[PDB]
Amino acid sequence: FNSSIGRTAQGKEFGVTKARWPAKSVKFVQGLLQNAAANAEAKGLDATKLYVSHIQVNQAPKQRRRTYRAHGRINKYESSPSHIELVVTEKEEAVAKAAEKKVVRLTSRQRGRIAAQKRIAA
Amino acid sequence: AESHRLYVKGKHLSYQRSKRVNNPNVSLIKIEGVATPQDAQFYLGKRIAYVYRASKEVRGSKIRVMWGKVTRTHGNSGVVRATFRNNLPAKTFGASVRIFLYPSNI
Amino acid sequence: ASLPHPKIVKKHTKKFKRHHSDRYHRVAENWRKQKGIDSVVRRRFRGNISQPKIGYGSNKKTKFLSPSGHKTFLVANVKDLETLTMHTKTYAAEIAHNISAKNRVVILARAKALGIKVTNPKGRLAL
Amino acid sequence: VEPVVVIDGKGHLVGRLASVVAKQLLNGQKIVVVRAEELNISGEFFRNKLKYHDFLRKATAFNKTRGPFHFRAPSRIFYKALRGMVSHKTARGKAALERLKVFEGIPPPYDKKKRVVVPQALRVLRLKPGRKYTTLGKLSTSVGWKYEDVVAKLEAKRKVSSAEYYAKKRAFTKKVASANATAAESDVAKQLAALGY
Amino acid sequence: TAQQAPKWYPSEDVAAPKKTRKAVRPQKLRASLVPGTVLILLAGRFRGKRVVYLKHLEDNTLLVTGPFKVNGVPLRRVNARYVIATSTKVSVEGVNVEKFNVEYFAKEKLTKKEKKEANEIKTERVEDQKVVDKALLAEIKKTPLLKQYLSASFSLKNGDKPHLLKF
Amino acid sequence: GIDHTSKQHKRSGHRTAPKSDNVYLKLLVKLYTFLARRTDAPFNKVVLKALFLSKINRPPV
RNA sequence: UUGGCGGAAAGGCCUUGGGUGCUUGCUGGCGAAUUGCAAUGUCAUUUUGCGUGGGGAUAAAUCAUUUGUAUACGACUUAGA
RNA sequence: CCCUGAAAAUGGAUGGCGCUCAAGCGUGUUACCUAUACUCUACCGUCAGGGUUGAUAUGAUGCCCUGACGAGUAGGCAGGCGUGGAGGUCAGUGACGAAGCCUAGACCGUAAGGUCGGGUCGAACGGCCUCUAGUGCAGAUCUUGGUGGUAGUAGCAAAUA
RNA sequence: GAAUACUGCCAGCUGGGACUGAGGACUGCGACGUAAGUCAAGGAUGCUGGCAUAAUGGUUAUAUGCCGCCCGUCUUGAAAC
RNA sequence: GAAAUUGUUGAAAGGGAAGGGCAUUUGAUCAGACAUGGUGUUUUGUA
Ligand SMILES: [Mg+2]
Ligand SMILES: [Mg+2]
Repeated sequence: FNSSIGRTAQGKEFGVTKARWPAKSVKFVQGLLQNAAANAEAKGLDATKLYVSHIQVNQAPKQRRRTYRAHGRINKYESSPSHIELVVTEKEEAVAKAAEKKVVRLTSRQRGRIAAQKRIAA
Repeated sequence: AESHRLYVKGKHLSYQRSKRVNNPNVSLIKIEGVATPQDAQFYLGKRIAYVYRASKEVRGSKIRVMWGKVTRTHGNSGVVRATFRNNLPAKTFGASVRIFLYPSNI
Repeated sequence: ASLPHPKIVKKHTKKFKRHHSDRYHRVAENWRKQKGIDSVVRRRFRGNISQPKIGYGSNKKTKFLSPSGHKTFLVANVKDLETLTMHTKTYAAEIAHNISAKNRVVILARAKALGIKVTNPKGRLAL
Repeated sequence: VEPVVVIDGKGHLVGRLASVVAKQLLNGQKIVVVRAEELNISGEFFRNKLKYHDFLRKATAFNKTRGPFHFRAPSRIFYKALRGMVSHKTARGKAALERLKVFEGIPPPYDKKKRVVVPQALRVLRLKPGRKYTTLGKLSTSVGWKYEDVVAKLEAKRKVSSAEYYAKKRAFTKKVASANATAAESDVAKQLAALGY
Repeated sequence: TAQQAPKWYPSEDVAAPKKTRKAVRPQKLRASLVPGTVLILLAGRFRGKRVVYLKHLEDNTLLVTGPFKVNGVPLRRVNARYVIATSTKVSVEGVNVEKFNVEYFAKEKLTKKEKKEANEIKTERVEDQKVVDKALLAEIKKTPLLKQYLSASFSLKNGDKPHLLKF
Repeated sequence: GIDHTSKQHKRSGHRTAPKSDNVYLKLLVKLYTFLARRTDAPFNKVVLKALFLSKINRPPV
């Protein structure tokens, strides 16, 4: 959601040109971050390996109003509120190893070739 | 020795086509060495293998084969028509392909 | 275990979809014939979708047969299952979708006793 | 039959060579064309200069930068004539065109390799004696190519080095032919002569 | 009921096939295959190797041998459509090949349970090979370079056109 | 393409197997189609065709 | 390993010396089977990662501050241990 | 045959590249390429002509043999698929989960459609023979309701601060 | 006095290649045979190998070759500026 | 608790649209057949 916004030098960190400072959004998001850190210390987490594993924002129901336009017309003036959720997890070690067995199917010609190689070399 | 080739090299040129409609069921093969239908009549009925490679190993190998045969001659210049069990993937236009000497009449 | 049959051939294994069902969401992909006066699909221009017709019909020795070689017969209980007692090599039972699990075990036991093939012997099974 | 085929472009006709080479690339043969400044076009120099001026008139009116590009080098003229005969707007056409590189002169990757000719595109074999023809280097430097003389100087240096190579090669092959003639008329030579070698 | 019934059931009795008219006449081999001919194996494990042809077997197969002392090809049977009959001819009179037949080569077919997860020769076969090859090599020693020819492999070089080559 | 001299796929236009659903009439036409097939008398074919007829084509006698 | 030559896109060509392996130039000895009558029957080069153990070297850019030879904003030109 | 005669407006078209003892023009001889056309075969349907009530087992609107044919707007006719409700039947399915909904999972039909598996869910619903109709939507600047791109855009600059 | 070309005929012989195998007890027309019988005579059988699993195949996404203009409507004519 | 429309995650493609038809490569995913009656008892729970 960035069309026709201004350009700035502080997007060089992220390789973009269009960046902003949405102060109200930052206030709400950092309040939720503080609440999640409080929930994590209440649950008894390490509080130093935490990274934000999940976050999403989607749309709440709109809040409406009306606009007075020329020649006596009415239009809408609607707020688009947000539902925000986020999950912080501890950063763990490497996940897993030891993949599937991968049972092999070989024809008689392939088996004879492998046996011939094993005989013919050491 | 240093050479072990028991086949004849060929090139997969195109499908059988009109000016604007192609037919993937019949492929056109340029066998090297032959420049006339009378010399191309030797190669009728011979097996053709298109041999290619893949990343995923399937049954002990990373090399997959598509089999077919020569059916008839095409044109005046020794191009032949070839039919395969599954048709050639059309990105192989200009790819090398192998014409084996069996079933032999000599 | 089925009756011997010729090789099953489908003349058109692809599903006939309505023109522009990919284009618009209001157009479902159930087949409707184009009755428009300028329709390229109705006029059968080259490069457009094909239409269903009687020439695609399956062989009468091959029609209504499953790839196993039987015809599907829907069953709801043991009395419906018992109708296929003398016709095991031509029909295969299929338990209806609305049968409970404690009845499904009974139908599977009776079908295994009678030698009847069940095409869905895994519905509502707990493990 | 070959991995890379190096074609000496001297004395060849542009369209006939391009129609040979385009079919070779579409069949999958790798082609490099050297000495592109010595191609020939049938017709008067004034006719072909008028043809290039008629081509040079054509450009997009509202912005000349997006119009047809009029390339001036002889190799790029040959590339234009060949891209006309390859269906270049498809992936098959792009994959064909990336099997080709065309040069003025003979660069150092290819000055030590073997050059071939195409006899069905050679000017002395195709044109009637008496018809007039052009040189592509002369036409190209008439329409704006800047590097006609530096290519001539580099080609003079390369020809001097190649003649120095060929003198040693001729002396060595005369020694080998002398030894083969003196080691002939032995029993193995007569048996090979009976068997055809 | 979920489905009602079929009004007629098809009969489950399988019919008999009609009496065929496809008798088996024996194979008519091509004219270049006479016993004693040097063949080139086109396919198989020993492809590109030159062997000698001895006897036409019952299942349209050709009995061949290397000899085993020359190029290591044992007594074997090959398909006639997978060889090239060269013009080089040796005489195989003096070899008793009537012992071999289709039952002489039996694979002793393997059950489905015996799966080779990771991983021998008949003594009758090995002295039969030793009997026949010493009779072949005496005929090989007459004309020169045949032992070297049979030991060397066949391969196509650059510029070899098989429609123009004579074997 | 065929230059057709007639209308393709046209019905014969003569009514067989009568449109009534009377079971006794169907039994009667079964009996008389057997008789018309095998007794090689023209009477059976005539009455078999007359059994198919509609009400206005069967006036009272 | 010695000596040259090559700048058009040189990145390659030639040469001196010794080592080492093979030699089908010629004559011998042993081996090969069973992949079962064919199944590309697998031998190439392209990029990356992770291990070893052996060398090699110890930076800048951007934001922020500043400038006004620049400038709608970006960008540009300056300065700052 | 070629040339002069022969002048129009964006840059330009033997289709393009290009072609000069042609890849041009006139003419002749062969070989070759391929249409849903022709020949043969298989399968689907339609139409026509026939055979077959004998016993056992069913369906005589059934089964079987033979031949020909298949374009289609306006329009006509036939055979079928689907929906709400009604009579009959399956002593049908179901809280051990009915209906509904989701499912680049499976099967059947040329198709309208039908069936199954998994998830969600919570109280009724289905097959067959018939009856009945407020019975099938992509459009009508259709009706009601909901939602997009535009778009974090136009803009939120009169009345001295 | 011949040959050969050209055209035409053979119920003359013969080699290679491709696609198809419908039907499902018997009945028919024939052929070779003194006969038993046999056969290429009203539609494919015989022998062998590999695998028995995602290998063939189905579905779906992508890539490639060629093709494919937006539907409905009025209209002689619609992709229509 | 459907669709339009949206967020996150996952997979995939993308040089002036996208979407479709025939065919195949590649990746992912998936159904079916695989017992059969059988000489036979090399047999246990002895049939
Ligand atoms: Mg206002
Ligand atoms: Mg849709």
